[PDB]
Amino acid sequence: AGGVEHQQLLDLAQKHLSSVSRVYEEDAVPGLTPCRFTGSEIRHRDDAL
Amino acid sequence: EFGNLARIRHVISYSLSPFEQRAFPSYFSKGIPNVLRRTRERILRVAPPFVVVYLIYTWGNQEFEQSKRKNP
Repeated sequence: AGGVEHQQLLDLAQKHLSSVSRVYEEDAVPGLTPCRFTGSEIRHRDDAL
Repeated sequence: EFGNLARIRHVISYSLSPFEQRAFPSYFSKGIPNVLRRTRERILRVAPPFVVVYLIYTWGNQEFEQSKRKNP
């Protein structure tokens, strides 16, 4: 963001970060599963505060 | 009145929503042993006076019935 040009940034990005992996180690995709929201409470009682 | 009853430090409490949990979670399977345990803890303090006064009641009724009878 700011005083940059997209083509110069693309040329630098290619020439530097063209060797980032894209290939998996164990070929097992880490899924980003849904999370279960739980209605509950937590109460830490500290009267010295 | 709430807020000035006691001084409590380093205590954490965890709960659930009443809509998030079962009403009767393992009711019989955890309720029959616990009721049996409370019964085992309290029968030797509660029951024997009542057994003794049961015998007093039965003895008094039979002694009243025998005193009703005409002695030959």
